[PDB]
Amino acid sequence: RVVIGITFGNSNSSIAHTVDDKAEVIANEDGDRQIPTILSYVDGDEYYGQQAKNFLVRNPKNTVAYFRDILGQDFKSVDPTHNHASAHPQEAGDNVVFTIKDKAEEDAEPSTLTVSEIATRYLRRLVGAASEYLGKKVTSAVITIPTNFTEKQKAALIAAAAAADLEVLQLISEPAAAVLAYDASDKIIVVADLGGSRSDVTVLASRSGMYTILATVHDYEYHGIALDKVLIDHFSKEFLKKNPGAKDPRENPRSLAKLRLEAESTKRALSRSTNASFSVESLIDGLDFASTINRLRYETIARTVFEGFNRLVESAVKKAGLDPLDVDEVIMSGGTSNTPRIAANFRYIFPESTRILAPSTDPSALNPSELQARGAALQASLIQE
Ligand SMILES: Nc1ncnc2c1ncn2[C@@H]1O[C@H](COP(=O)(O)OP(=O)(O)OP(=O)(O)O)[C@@H](O)[C@H]1O
Ligand SMILES: [Mg+2]
Repeated sequence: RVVIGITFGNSNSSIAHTVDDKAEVIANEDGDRQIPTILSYVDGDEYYGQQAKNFLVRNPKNTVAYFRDILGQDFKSVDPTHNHASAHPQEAGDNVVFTIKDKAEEDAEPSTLTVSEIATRYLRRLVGAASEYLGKKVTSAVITIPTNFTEKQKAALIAAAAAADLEVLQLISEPAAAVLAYDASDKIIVVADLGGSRSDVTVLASRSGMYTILATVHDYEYHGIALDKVLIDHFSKEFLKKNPGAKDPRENPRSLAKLRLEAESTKRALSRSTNASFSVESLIDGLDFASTINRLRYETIARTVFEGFNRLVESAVKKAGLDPLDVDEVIMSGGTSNTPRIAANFRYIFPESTRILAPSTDPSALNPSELQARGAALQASLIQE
């Protein structure tokens, strides 16, 4: 057996392994450690990750994205909101499917593929990137999953992995994996996992080395995509003000795809510095756009989303029958937990006895985006030994 840990999310995925008792996240051949969970086909060639993400603009119909949560779902339960700008999920008997041109033709018929096949194809590429870094064929993984994954979805993921010739050793929860990454002593823990298409808040008790979940809140409205949108509307209004009579770039799918990508970029820049640029060439009707926004201004226009996150955490603690005083640690997980302001907002909500594990409010904090993959990798090694 050659084992790795895998986090497999609606927006990004990550791979990790353990060296000398320590987990390290593996960069793929694009140099990414946060690998977009997207598949795309151009001229019969298969792309995944960032190259696939980039094809959202010019090749949306043959790009499958935001499919993690669709795996194992009954078709009636599928919300295709986030697939609107890419391949649309379809009902085909008992399965949910995507119809995409994955053949070289040029007049070849489009393939109708199940989400399960999409996941298999993606996992193959994801594990392939692990194998290439290691020089050995990866055989087995621990994979992280949401706490609301149904039995059908758990089974579907296991089967999709098998079809990718990957042995699943264990499925552990996304929040559990984040706790593990921190090295894990009795305490009450809140994992605030703020992601792209979703946020999940989990309250866990640590009891004699064992974790039990006391309560969870799942939210599909307050997340990084909502933040992206704040920036998109902010700059679209600037563009329109600066270009009287020009068409609204949000109402043109191509212009909107370009705005999504740049806004995300700008957002992430503002997590590491206090000023950031936003620019798109040929945004719409041949017009270029360039502007800037500082962290203070961003936090102002994003405040309503930021307060959504507060109430999710508050809902969760109360759901567990607890009070903020009862919490010993808040672990900030997920890509959106990289946002400096959010750390500050939580540090305000919890008493000084509560600890806030985020890069800016704790000396021992880890990178929020690596927590899950690291935890998976650590669990895979514990199993191997
Ligand atoms: N440095 C950063 N600052 C702010 N946001 C970031 C940063 N890095 C990543 N993000 C955001 O995190 C979100 C995705 O989080 P994560 O990588 O945990 O995704 P995921 O768990 O695969 O997503 P999903 O919630 O769709 O399952 C995106 O909206 C992305 O723009
Ligand atoms: Mg996630």
